[PDB]
Amino acid sequence: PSMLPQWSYMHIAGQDASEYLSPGLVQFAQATESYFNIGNKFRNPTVA
Amino acid sequence: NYAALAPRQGTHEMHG
Amino acid sequence: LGCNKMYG
Amino acid sequence: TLGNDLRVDGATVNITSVNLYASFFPMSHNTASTLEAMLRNDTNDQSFNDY
Amino acid sequence: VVLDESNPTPSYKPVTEQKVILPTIQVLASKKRRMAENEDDRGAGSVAEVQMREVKPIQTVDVSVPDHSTPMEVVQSLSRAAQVAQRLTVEAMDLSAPVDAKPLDLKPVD
Amino acid sequence: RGNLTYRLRIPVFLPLLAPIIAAAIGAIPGIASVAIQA
Repeated sequence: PSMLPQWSYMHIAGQDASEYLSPGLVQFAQATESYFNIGNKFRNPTVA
Repeated sequence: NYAALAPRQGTHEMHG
Repeated sequence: LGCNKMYG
Repeated sequence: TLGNDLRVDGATVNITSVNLYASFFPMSHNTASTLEAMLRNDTNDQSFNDY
Repeated sequence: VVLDESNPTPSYKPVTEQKVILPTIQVLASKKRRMAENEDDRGAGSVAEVQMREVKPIQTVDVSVPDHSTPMEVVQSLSRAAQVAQRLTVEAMDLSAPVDAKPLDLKPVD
Repeated sequence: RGNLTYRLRIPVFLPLLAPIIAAAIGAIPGIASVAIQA
C-alpha cells in the first residue's frame, strides 16, 4: 500500500501480464510456451 | 469512444 | 501471458 | 456408502512412510539461470488466486 | 627482412630460404634417420602435426604433413592461413559456444 | 612424421593461429586428423 495500491500489487485492477511482466520474460514465456508453459503463473485483472 | 462499454480484459445460418 | 480463472 | 461411525466400528490407518516426489524439467543450466535471475526481479512476481 | 634464423630442431635441415609472404615460410627436409624395419614406414600415414614454438621477440609453428601431399599445395595453403591469421590478429567465434541463445533474450529487449 | 617439415614465422583471450593452421591443413584432401600440440 505504501508504493502501489493493493489492487495493483495484487493484480486485480491493473495491467495485463503482457504489460507488467518484463519484456524479456514475456518473450521467454511465448517462446517456451510449447513445452514449459510459464503463462499460468501470472494473474491479470479482467475488471468489468 | 465506445471502449467504456466494452468489458476490460485488463449470420449465414440458413439451410433446409 | 496470464490466466484469469476464477469462480463466477 | 453409509454414514456409519468408522471410529466406533473399528478402523485404523497405520502410515508407514511419507515421501515427497518432485519432478524437475531438465532445462539447460544457462537458460535456467537466466529464468531464475529474471524471476527474482520485483516486477516478475507470480500471482495466484484461490478458485 | 628475415629476422630469425635459428633452426630449433637440429634433426631437420633447411632446404629453401625463408621466403616471405607478401610472415615468412621456410621448408625444412629431414636428415638421415635410424634404420627402418621396412621401406613402407616413412610416408605411411595421413595425420599431420602442427607443433607450437615459444614466442621469440615472433611466433614459430612447426607444421608437418605426410609425404604424398603436394608441396606446392601445402605451401599455398600455409601462406593463405598465415595471411588470414595476420589479418585477423571476434564475435562470430564467440557465438559458437559461450554466448548462448535463450539467455540472449533478456539483454536484447531488456 | 614425414621427410619435409614446413615452418612459418608469424610476426605476431582465445588462440586462433593454431586453429587456423589446423583448418588449412585439414582442407587438404589427402590429409586427415590434424593434430595440434603446444
